[PDB]
Amino acid sequence: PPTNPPTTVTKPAEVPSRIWTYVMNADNAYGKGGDFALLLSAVIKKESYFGDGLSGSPSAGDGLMQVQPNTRNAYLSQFSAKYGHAYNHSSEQDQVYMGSLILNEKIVRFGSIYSGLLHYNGGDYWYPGATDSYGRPILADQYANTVYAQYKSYGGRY
Repeated sequence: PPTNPPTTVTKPAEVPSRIWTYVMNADNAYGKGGDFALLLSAVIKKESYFGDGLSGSPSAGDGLMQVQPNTRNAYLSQFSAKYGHAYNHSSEQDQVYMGSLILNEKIVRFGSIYSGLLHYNGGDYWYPGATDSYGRPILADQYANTVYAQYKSYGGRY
């Protein structure tokens, strides 16, 4: 279906339309021409399953991009400065805005998509065999591999 303008990135079929709108808004905030939306779609698929994959997880309450309470707290002032309003955890749009701010930070700071993803999953000090607060194995390398491949499969250009 032809768009005005022609550059409009097409939603992957498997990405729910509510999620697409969240990630497009985030993409707009970072001027990424729709490419970041594709990356964010891949991340959200892995983290939650667009919200469907959280039931029974001990970190279910962390929402769509699985930002831990202490991390959300650390980034409150920066979120407000970037987006113009206080972070509201009950808002799925905000959850995505917060996660995407953190992910953008990692990508910019470490200099690549792959490192952004690895560090988004494991933090800045990840090692093989590392463990999160709940005692779950953090497979940061596999995460980066999976999510990057998914981003590419979605038609990511970088």
